[PDB]
Amino acid sequence: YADSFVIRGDEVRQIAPGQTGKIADYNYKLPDDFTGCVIAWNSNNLDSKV
Amino acid sequence: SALGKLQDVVNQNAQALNTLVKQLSSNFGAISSVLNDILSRLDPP
Repeated sequence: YADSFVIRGDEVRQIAPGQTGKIADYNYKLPDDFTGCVIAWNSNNLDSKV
Repeated sequence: SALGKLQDVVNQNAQALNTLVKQLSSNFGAISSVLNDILSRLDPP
């Protein structure tokens, strides 16, 4: 399965098994025996607009 | 009005059963030895 979304820059540390915070609490929660991989890259020029 | 053999038997057993119960208040290198306080002061992982 591939899940996709957009978050802040310093919220990428809550996408991991066993974390807390406004993102992992109630936006997107990863089980505690996760198996896959997590990939993330900056996208300032595409998503941020004056 | 002697019976130390039987007595010995009886005792050897009560003293070995007392140690098993006393071994429940030891952390063995955890924070505490009571399964709730460890459980209501940390999160599962």
